[PDB]
This record gives sequence, structure tokens and C-alpha cells, in this order.
Amino acid sequence: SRVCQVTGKRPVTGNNRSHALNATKRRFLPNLHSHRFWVESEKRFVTLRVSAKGMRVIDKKGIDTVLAELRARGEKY
Amino acid sequence: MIREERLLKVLRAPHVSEKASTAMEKSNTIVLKVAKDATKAEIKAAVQKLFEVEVEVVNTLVVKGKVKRHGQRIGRRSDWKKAYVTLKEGQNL
Amino acid sequence: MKAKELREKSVEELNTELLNLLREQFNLRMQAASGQLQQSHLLKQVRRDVARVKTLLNEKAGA
Amino acid sequence: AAKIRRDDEVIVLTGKDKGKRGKVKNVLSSGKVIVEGINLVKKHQKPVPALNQPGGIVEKEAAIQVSNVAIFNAATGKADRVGFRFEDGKKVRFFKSNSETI
Amino acid sequence: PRPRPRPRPRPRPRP
Amino acid sequence: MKRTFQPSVLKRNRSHGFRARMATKNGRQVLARRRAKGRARLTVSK
RNA sequence: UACGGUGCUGAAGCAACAAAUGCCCUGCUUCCAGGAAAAGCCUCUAAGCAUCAGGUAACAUCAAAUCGUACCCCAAACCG
RNA sequence: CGAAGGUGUGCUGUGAGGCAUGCUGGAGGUAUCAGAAGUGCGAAUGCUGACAUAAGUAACGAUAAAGCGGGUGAAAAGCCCGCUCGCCGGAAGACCAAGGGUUCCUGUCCAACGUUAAUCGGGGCAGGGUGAGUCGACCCCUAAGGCGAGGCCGAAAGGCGUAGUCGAUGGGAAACAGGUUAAUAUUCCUGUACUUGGUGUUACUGCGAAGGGGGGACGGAGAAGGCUAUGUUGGCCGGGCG
RNA sequence: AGGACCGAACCGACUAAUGUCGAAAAAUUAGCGGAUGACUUGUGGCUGGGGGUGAAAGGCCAAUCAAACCGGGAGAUAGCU
RNA sequence: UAAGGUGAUAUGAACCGUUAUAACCGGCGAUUUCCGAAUGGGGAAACCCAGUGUGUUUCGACACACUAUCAUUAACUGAAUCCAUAGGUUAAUGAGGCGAACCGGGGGAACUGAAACAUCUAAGUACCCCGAGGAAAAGAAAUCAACCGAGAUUCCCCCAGUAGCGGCGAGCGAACGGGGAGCAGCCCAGAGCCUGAAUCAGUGUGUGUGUUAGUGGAAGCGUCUGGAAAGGCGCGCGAUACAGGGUGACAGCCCCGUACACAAAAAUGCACAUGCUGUGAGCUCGAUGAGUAGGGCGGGACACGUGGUAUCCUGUCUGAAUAUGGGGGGACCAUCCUCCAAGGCUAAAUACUCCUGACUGACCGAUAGUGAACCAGUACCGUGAGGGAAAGGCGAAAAGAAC
Repeated sequence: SRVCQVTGKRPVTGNNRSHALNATKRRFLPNLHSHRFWVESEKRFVTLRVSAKGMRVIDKKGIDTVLAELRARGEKY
Repeated sequence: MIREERLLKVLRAPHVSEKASTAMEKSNTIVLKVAKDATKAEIKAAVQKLFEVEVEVVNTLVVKGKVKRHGQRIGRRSDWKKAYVTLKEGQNL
Repeated sequence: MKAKELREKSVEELNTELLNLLREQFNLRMQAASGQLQQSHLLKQVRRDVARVKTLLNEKAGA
Repeated sequence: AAKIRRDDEVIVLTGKDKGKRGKVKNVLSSGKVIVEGINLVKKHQKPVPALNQPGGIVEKEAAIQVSNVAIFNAATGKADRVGFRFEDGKKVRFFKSNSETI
Repeated sequence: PRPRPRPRPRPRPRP
Repeated sequence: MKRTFQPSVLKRNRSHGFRARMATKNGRQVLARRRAKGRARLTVSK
């Protein structure tokens, strides 16, 4: 499914309000991408389906630090 | 071992009928009710020991229970299997 | 016959219930089906005492 | 726990046989006692083909409720109620109204 | 207890 | 005429049989409704 | 002969012709529209094992388990 | 020494109603004053159950067709047997598959079923009958297709899909003749056979894969030949000469 | 050779009659068209409800189809009877 | 506990017993075929086919145990490139599924009303899915209030159909505060001193108490009618017991019972005390939650439909300060007040009843009451999901009719 690895962002529902205020049920989708990040610990590449904002969490943190929470949550990175 | 213990439960009842009586004098075959989950080797080994006679071959068939009616209740007889155990020339019973 | 079979040896009382099946339990089942067994209470009690030894057989062996 | 047992000489308190006596033959699980000489019913018994031909109008003993009878005291010459006590190691019945031990 | 085939309808007209 | 019901035991069990019902989530919920209602004949089987 | 049927005995038991939609024939010819799959079976070796184990021929012996098997089945037994 | 309910009678009030009592019935009912309604049915093509109506009227379900004698029985057009007539006969005959599930066979009965009766029946009750190494199913494999370790995807449910795994309507090993039961028979009996595995003995020998190769393994249509099943004729045998 | 011809099985239903509380909730009788192919049929599957499928009639989807059936919103609503 | 029993239709036969190993009741154990999460593989459920390891009378051929998937951990192996990983094998633990309602979360209509209908309402309702407990959720202020003060959350009544929201239409609808039930506060982001000091958790013992079998348990006759009396009459008794049912018509003294007084070999619920283990005290000095608050675009929830709209959450893009700092006090600015976010746990008052025990009903008396008082979700209908009946009464006792 469309679930971010780091942030955990999942699609949410809302209304597609028009100019006449007609409510139509839509779905907001996260900006997920399949990016492979270089990890200096294992000297390899780890591919993840993270969001674009999730990568902003990654670069401010450590790439090895964010994988610890993924390992703690029980995720196969 | 407990193989002889199983043979003591295979045999259930000695069947008797007009066809079964004719099998005795002409065909030299005993007809007797056996267990539902009884194989030909199990039936043969039971008659070999428990009856002290020589078994040549055993032919089995499953009798379907007839749907009876006890008044207004719709019942059904329990299914059973009969065996056609053929003896040899030196038969006793 | 709860106590008359309790302290008997394991394979000794094993031979009895294996004999139980070798006798009446199987003999009276042949006679009752042939219309020769007059008594009917014998078939009930023989089924009961076979269950009595097998309960003691499991009780003596192991737990 | 039974106030009236098998071989107890009882007296009928209520029914067509009020005042008559007799010992109980048996008691059923439904609280019904069977006393001879009390409930004589003229049953029109059909002769069964099986090995006996009684025929006739037989004279059986019908069951009556245990509450309509009480054990005869045989000392006061009248009906007597019964209780339960522990005079010996077992539970035994004891009389009332000039209580004795049964 | 079943209904009936209903009476056969006539060809309906117009203005 | 050809009647709408042409019986076949193989096609009956493949469609509405027990294992067919248990093969899906919604078929299992059918059995829950039948067991809640206490119907004796659960599915079409032997 | 209970008169339903049962027991015993029993001759000839060949030739010619015709002849199939059935067989040879999963054949032959022709045509285009070009006409399932895998298993059983035969053979070859790999990894491995060769005094072995296995394979072939002959003989003897054992086993072939379980279930269906009654009756209607173009119909008063199936569906209507 | 007889409640309620039911069924009649006599009184009684403007009225909804009330009182008494004959009979049945058989053990509950309830004064007066207050309170609460699932509180009063003729209708809603109202619902349930019962009974009329048309009416003893149509109809008794292919116009293949019955006639007679004897038997059984309380009762015979319908049951049994015998003698004639008619119908199908590429079926209205005989075997299966599917679908039914004892309807099969025997003894016994006519309360209900049979569009009539019925000692009759696929109707009721009781008993019996279904015998496989060679038939089929099971099993080896597989088409369409289903499920699907992992894997991909999807808010969840779940969807797709690899290995694999199932899935015949297909491909793989083998028995025929005669006889016999009230009902089973290439299954039971007799005669004569066949196939696949295990074990043991002897004699030779290199054996050995989820692997390669062969084979399995295949379309429509048409024509010819040799045959056979089978039929006809002649001969032979038995009986007959009406 | 033939989406060749006549014509049985088989498939289908053009005409007329009967039948219309029928033998039958579309059948029978007497004639009909195809009948080696775009044929028919058995068995086992796949495609489903705003969807499937349709040599196309808005036909079929279990005797019900201009939106199948069952259950639930739901005792929808009804200025009408 | 026991002199009676071998469940019922449903007799019968053959028996087991009578003061005790008959039967019955309860506690603790054994057995517990097959299907079904089904779990060795497969499959049309109660079926088929196995493999491995042990134990065994005729190689005959049997008996037992194990072998499903996923998650976590451990061990042994182990590629494409050396190391290493992916992957593979084995071992241990847990889960899988079912269940009426309550709870939380992820999705989420329309019929209807507005006398039409699109904003809105219906309604975050029906329904689908996931998850957990006996209650669940929340929960100890970057909270309210007002510049007086109150101090966690949850539930009830006012506040109030008020202030407001709203094609300002239909309709939606607070808060502040007060009165009540119940009130319990704590831990980490960290070092030192002191270390087991409160604290809970897991297992034993002791005591109290309850449950699962049970025991004792009071008191009346005569007579009349009547089939039979409990009913009439007459004279007595008990009552911490006329609650109730049965008994040939309405019984306090006929019985089962009731009040009351007692009882547990064994298994446990609960309450403490206490043994052992884990767990962590108390003090000082710090630290004090960043892609977070906030902002832009588009939504959602707050009674608040973007309106002057405060507040929170979120899809995307950005993005501080950090306790001499920041949030809130309903556009927004200044002053004051108050609190401290971006880390967590938590009993009570609160909701429901698949089920069990006792009790009650100005509820029904068989077309009513649950669909089903009678072996009813049964017969029957439909391929299927599903739909769904009708059917109570002899008699006191069968004494149910010999002949």
C-alpha cells in the first residue's frame, strides 16, 4: 500500500469541494518514492518507499539513526 | 502385540439368511457381519485365529441402511458391512 | 471390582483385559447374535469391567 | 431422606379408602406408593398371544400419592408423623406426638 | 397458492 | 421445455459446498449467519 | 411335479453368397483454416557409489489395499 | 346443595346494558369506591382458520383396443393363469453416464396415495438382496481454470502472480466363455487366461536424476481394398405328413 | 472442392387448427428451414448488477430485467386512495 | 446422600442392591473416533494419499510419535565478487479460529426534510474492515477563568433550546459556571551518594470468607356434604416458619418446602498478614521532548457551512526560538494573567448481557407471548444467499374398554 517507511504517511480521505460547495469524496495521496539511500554502516544501498517529506526527515537525522526506528517497528528495510 | 486385540473387535455378528444358508452347504462360504472400518486382511486374520479354520478369500460389501419411519420420525438404519469368507475343504464352522 | 484389580502387576492385568476380549466380550457377542444368550445383563457388565482395567492400565503405566 | 420406606405399615389419610391400613409394596420416583388392599382397580386386561392367556378383569393395585398416607404408629392406634434425627452414627427416622424410635 | 397470468392487455393508443 | 434446474453433484459442491464457502471471507460469514440461526443443514454437502 | 419348476440324457453342430456407419485405419490421398499438454515406456549419462548397491534373464513365493456394484435410466423412479 | 363460559326464558332502564333463573358445564369468579388501557369491529380488492356457492356440473390427463374362460377373494372391466385381438419394434426393446437413493426381491394389509373399485401397485409394515488384482471410482500425469510459500500492489478487507499445488470431459497395467439366485453377477461356481509390484534363490552385468532425446502426440473432407459383426441360401440332424 | 442440392437423426420455430381454470406457467397435430458447417451436443471452467454478455432485440443474466435475487437502512416517502 | 435403580418416548426382558464398592450429586483425574483455525500433503467436510524416526508374533505386515503457515530469538550453514549479506536448515516461544452487545480506529451512503432541489439536513447514521478488554477509551493543562481565582480524566442535572451557526431557509446547537458520583497520582529523556528503604509483579504458607455435594428444620382431629375434601361447623397447636408448589374441590399444622440453625475430603474466587525472587527507594545537582510549533495551498473536526474566524488534525511545500524562550486568553496589535507542547503509564465513578443463580411484574394466556409452550429455525420453498410454518389440554388415578 501507499505507506511511507519513515513517516508512516498513508492516504487520507476528504471532500473535493467545488465552487458551488458540492461535496465529493476524494483521497489525498502521499508523495511516495522508491529511493535507495547509501548507508555508511553496512557500506551498501537500502531501498525504501519513503515520502518526499520523509526524505527531509532523513537528511536532518542520520540515515543509520532513522533505520533504528524502522528496525524497532519491525520493518524489512 | 495388539494385532490379535484388533481381530477380537472386527467380528460383530454371524449373518443368517436364505442366501447365507445356501453358501454354507454348496459354496462353503460363511456370511457374518464385520466392523465398518474392517479390511479384508483384518477379517481373514480374525477368522483364522478365532474360528480355527482356513480362509481362502474374503469378499466384502457395504450394506446401506434403509430409511425407515417410526411413526412421524424419519429414521435411518445404521450402515454395516458383510463379509463373504470362503473356507477350504476342511471346514468345521 | 475397583480394588480387586488395583495392585495387580502391569502386564499381568494387561493379560486379563486382553483375555477379557478373548472371552465373553467376544463370545457372548456371538451367542447373543445367534439367539442363544438368555441373559442380557452379562453384556453390559463385561463392557464395564474392560473399561475398568483400561482405566487402571493407564493409571499404573506412567501418570 | 425418605419419610416412608419400602416395608412400612401405613394408613391412608385421604381418598376412597380413608382409615384402612396395609404395608407398602413399593414406592415410585414420582412420590407414588403402592399399598395392597387399598387401590383395587378392575383393569380389563387383554390376553396377550405370548405364552399365557389370563383374560378376565384382573384386580391390580393402583399407585397412590405418598402425601395421602402416613406410617402407622401401632402404639397410639392412629396416624403419626415422622421426623429425622441422629441418635446413632447414621440418620434414622423418629416419631412425633409421643415420639419413639423406629 | 399462485396468482394468475393477468388479462391480456390491448394495444394502447396516443394523442 | 428445458427446466432451469439441471442437477449435478460436482457442480453443486464446487459452487455452494463447504470448502467453497470457507475459501473466501464472505462465505465464512454465511456460515456464521447459519450457526447464529441454528440451522441444522449448514451447506450442501454429504 | 408342492404342478412354480427340478434332475438326467442329448443328434447335427458344415459349405457358399451377400455384407456394414464397425475393424485394418492414431492408415492412404487431397485440402487449407495448419490442426492440446504432461505422465507411463525406451535410451543416455551428471552429481555419486562399484567386493557392494542397483540393472537383465530364469524359478519359487507373497500381495494387488479402500469405495462404488440393488433398481429407473428417452422414464409414473431424472428435471418439469 | 355447582364458578366462569355456552345455550333459552321472564323482568327491567332514554340508551350503551343490568338482574333473576331452566339445561349443559365443571372450578373458579368477584360487590362498592378509585386507578391504568393491547377497552368495545361490517366494511380497509384487511390477515389467519373453518364452512357454503356454482354442483354432484366440467373433468377422470393422447381415439395403440380390447373379448372370453378358470382361480383368489366379502366384493374382479383393472389382480393371477390360460385362449383369441390390437400397438411399438433406429422403439413404446435391451444396456449405461448423469441425476435419484431401496423405488429392487419375498411375506403380509387396503386405514391414507392411485383422478373409479382394487384381495393390485414404484402405497403401509417386516425380512432379504449390492461379493472385483482384471469394470469403474481411488491412484500417475495434465488442458481450460482455481489456490498459491515467497514477491508486487492496494485505507483495511483484498487483487495479481512464481515455485509448486490441485483440477477430466483426455492420456496410463491386466479376463473371457458357460452355469447358477426370488432379487448380485466379465464380482458367486467351473473351465481356461492375463497384468503390475514386493521378497527369496541362481546365473550374468556397471548402475544411477527434479536432466537431454525419442515416443505418447492428435485437423477437416474424400476414395479404394481386405475383412468382420450380421443376414440369406444350400447341406446335415431331430420332429412332422397334418 | 463447396458457409453446394434433396432429404432422415439433430437443431429451430414460418403457417393453420386445437388447446387458453390446457396434457403443457408457449405444448400437440398437419405441413415447414438448415441438416459438413458462421453446425449441433455432453462434460468441466471464466466473465455479474450501473455490472457481465449481446451476428444488437435495450434481448439474456435460474419461469422475474430500461438495471437480477436475498438481507439491511426501513415502520423510506406518499399534499393520494 | 442412599433403599431403591439400569436417561425419555416406552412397556417389557435380564439384572444390580437394601446401611453400603446399587443408583444419584459434586470436586479431582483418565478416555475423548472423524471433520472443522485443521495444522503432514491434497480435497467435493466427516474423505483420499503420504514421508521420517522408534517398538514388534508368519519378508507377512502392524503399533506409537513427529512433519502446516507467519512473527521473534538462538545455533549451523550460505550466493552472484574477496570479506560480508540476501537466502537455506534446525531448535525454542507466541499467534492463527469462534463468540450477543458495549469500546477505539480506518472507510462510509441514499431514501427523507427543506412541502421542488444542488448549500445543508438526514449523518459520521445504516453498513464494511481492523483491534482489545472486562469494561474499553481518555486522563493528570503549552487547561479554564478573570485580571478575583479554580485546579487530572470520566458520568448525571441545570446552564439552555441560551450565545451563536445556518439558500440566516429547513434545521444544527454550545461554552463559562454551579450542584452531585468518584477522586491517585506518577516514570523516562541522567550522573553521583545511598544501593534492595516505599512500590507493584510472579509464586508458596497462614487466617477469614464465598462457590462447586448437602443436613436438621415446628405445629389436628372429629363430623357434614361431596366420587374424593384441604370446602362448611366445632373445639386445639406452632409461628425468627401462612414465601411458594404439589396432594381426588380452596391446607399454616399431609408432603416437598420456608424462616432459622449447621456442613466441604478435594478444587478454587476475593481480602489481608507473611516467606522467596524480580523490581525499583530517599537526597543533591542537571536535563526539561525539531523537521516540532507556526506559515502557504486544499480539506476535515470543533454548535462555528471561511464568514471579521479564534483552536486542533492532516495530503503537499516550507519552517523558528528553546526556558533571560514560547503557547493561549475567539480576526489582529500592546499590557497583564496563566500554562508549558512537540515522550509515556494509570484504579474509581461510566456502557453492555452470549451465559449462570435468586426474586419481581396493574405483561400474554396458545391467531396472544420469542419464528418455535407440542424432539422448531423443524416440515416445506428456493441452485444459492435466504425465507419459513401449522400443530397444547381425556381422566384424580389408565382404572384407556375383559368378554
